[PDB]
Amino acid sequence: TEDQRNEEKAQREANKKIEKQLQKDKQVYRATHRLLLLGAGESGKSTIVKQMRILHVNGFNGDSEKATKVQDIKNNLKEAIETIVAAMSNLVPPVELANPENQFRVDYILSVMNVPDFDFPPEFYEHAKALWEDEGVRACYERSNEYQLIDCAQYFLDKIDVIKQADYVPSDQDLLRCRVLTSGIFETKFQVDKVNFHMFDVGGQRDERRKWIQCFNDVTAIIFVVASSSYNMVIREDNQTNRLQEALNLFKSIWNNRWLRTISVILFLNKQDLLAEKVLAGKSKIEDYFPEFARYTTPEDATPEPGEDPRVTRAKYFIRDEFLRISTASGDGRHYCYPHFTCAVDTENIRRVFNDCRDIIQRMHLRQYELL
Amino acid sequence: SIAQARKLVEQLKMEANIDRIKVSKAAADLMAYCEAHAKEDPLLTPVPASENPFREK
Amino acid sequence: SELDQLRQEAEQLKNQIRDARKACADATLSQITNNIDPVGRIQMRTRRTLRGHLAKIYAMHWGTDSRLLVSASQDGKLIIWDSYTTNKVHAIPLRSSWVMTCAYAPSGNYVACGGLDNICSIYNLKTREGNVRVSRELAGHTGYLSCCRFLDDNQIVTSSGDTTCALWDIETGQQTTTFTGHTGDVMSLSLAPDTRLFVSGACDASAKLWDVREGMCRQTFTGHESDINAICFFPNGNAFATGSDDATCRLFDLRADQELMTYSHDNIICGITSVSFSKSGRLLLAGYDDFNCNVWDALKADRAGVLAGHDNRVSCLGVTDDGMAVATGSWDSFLKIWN
Ligand SMILES: Nc1nc2c(ncn2[C@@H]2O[C@H](COP(=O)(O)OP(=O)(O)O)[C@@H](O)[C@H]2O)c(=O)[nH]1
Ligand SMILES: [Mg+2]
Repeated sequence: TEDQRNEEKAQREANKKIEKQLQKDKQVYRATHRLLLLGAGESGKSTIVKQMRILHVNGFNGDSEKATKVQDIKNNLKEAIETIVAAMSNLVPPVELANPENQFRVDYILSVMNVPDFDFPPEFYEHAKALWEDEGVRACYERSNEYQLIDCAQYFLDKIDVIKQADYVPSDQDLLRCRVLTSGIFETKFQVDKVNFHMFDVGGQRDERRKWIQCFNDVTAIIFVVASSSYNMVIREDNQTNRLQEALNLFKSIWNNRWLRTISVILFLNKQDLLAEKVLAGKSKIEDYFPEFARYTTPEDATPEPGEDPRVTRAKYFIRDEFLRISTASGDGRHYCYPHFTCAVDTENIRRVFNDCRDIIQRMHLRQYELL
Repeated sequence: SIAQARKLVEQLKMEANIDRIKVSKAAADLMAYCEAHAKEDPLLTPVPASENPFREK
Repeated sequence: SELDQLRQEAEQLKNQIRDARKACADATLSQITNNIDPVGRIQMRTRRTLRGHLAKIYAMHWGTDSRLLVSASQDGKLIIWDSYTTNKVHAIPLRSSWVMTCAYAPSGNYVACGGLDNICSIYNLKTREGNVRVSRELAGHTGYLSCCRFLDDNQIVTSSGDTTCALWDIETGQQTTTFTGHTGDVMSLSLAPDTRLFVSGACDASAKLWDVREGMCRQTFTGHESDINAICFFPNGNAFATGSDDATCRLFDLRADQELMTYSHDNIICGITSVSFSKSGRLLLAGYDDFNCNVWDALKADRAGVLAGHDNRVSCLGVTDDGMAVATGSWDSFLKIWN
């Protein structure tokens, strides 16, 4: 029976094959910079990953992918028009139509909401366009901080004629604005200057306990994204908690998590384009929602971009310092926080910001392997 | 909301109609099981090295 | 007012169950087992050290033969070991690298694993042509896969963070039966010896006894102070032990419908990560966050030994069906066999 002994030696070389394969897999894992994205809902996590694929990846764009990306955009256009109109009567005080003869259009949009399989017929695009150009509907959109509206509403409503067409091919700016709820995991792998990265976004809805936070106690860094233009809005679950306040509470829980005592955080202060747009308007003032912003003094180490309004410099640094107040309250130098001002839908803004985080991410990775 | 409060009420009713035995016997059966099987538990009663597969050479 | 009227009748039924449990609580398990001779100094040694994984290990599962075991690590690998010879039989690459649980079929024909991807992947260990890759993915859970254990080669139970459990028909991919009673994430489940019931621990600090066929929650047990991370049946099938973040282990009996005993030390603050009985059920082995395991005396509630060989969080352990050895998985990327 020395096939008894043969199968013992066959067991050993099958083992030898695995050990040499694992050794190659050891160096692919040690050169990979694992980056985790965190933040409240609709803050810009999934958009940041889309920027990495636009800048470094060549994936797949078959027929099923184009029909999935077009249908998602049309879903966003429908929710945007059906939310603004359905809230006109529910605002306090309510908003009326500028032209009362458009009432048959309002009656149509409300009857077609929550339908299972919407064919998106021609009349829909015409009603939504004729309603979006109503001055009263525009007045209800300016009060969209009093209800739940997706950020890409105005972007997609201004181009109904583009989206309605039969041969419409979405630009990549359209995909960056598109709002999709992420389910499960959303990863991407890419290489920049022979240094490979691995970004991953955890999907799902608002989780308060975060049991799965143990799975990222050894990541190279955490990218925390903040919708800093949301200082005047509520979150979707309770419609009673401030979006910026929940982002602060979530950041405090991540910064003080016992499984992340050594993981540093790269803070993305996202939505700088809308924060400037919202502050310069003066309709919603930050002090009305955070009274301590009235006392706030612009730092002298502040670096304003060219042509930046002093009103915008103080506002964006206040939101920055409300997070640094948390990161400097503990840490023991076991991990640090590096704030950045980002515009996630600005592809050139993300590339320049990501190139500034290289040398920080690279030696975060080197200290975890005790090399520094 | 309202439908969740009703399902809990009948769920609690199901768990209340359960017939229970006294701990004095439940602990006795649990104890009488360990002694009757302690002789064939390798970790409790160590077997000689001629029987342990992780010690033989 | 019917909504609030149902709320206070819910309080009554909870108070009724509380008096019914105290009525049959005529004595303690400690009093009955206060005279039994102790097990004495139990010192197990590290017989094998398995060195194949490239990152933290989250789960493992002994095979039915008490010789082959499969381990799960977050290096995107799922290794199958020959514990006798330390030889690796398979090294399965995974789609998602965020593994949480792994199972080994009682027939030894398939394995399963899952994690943050919300799917339970089945891997046929007996593919006819190529390498061992995925054969089935069970999707439908809206939460992370925390635990899963085979019943047959065509049936498997799962538990996920969506506070629900499910029973699967592997080929059709349909949910034969769901289990919907928990408030927090279900972290672990344990199948009864007769495979007719199973218990599940969740982050609502409560365990539930489920009927496999109907999907009923026959019994619910509380007493824990934090989330339950581990669970395991007593060998006879009429009791089970739990582990939780409050640094404690409890023992509940199904026929008595209450907690029998608590295993703890004032010198222990870190939570429990895994639990498993010995073959006779006299010993209760549990893995902790403080890098070590504790071999508890299930009858007397006093520690009998410590398995101290790991350098990071002990994430999983299990005892073989013949009760010959104990395996431990830890974040230090090693598996150690003990007896
Ligand atoms: N104008 C503007 N919109 C943004 C920016 N970042 C994100 N958004 C919008 O926010 C929406 C949802 O972002 P998402 O990636 O899903 O955030 P997540 O929920 O945390 O994953 C998208 O539709 C984007 O259009 C930004 O910098 N500027
Ligand atoms: Mg998302």
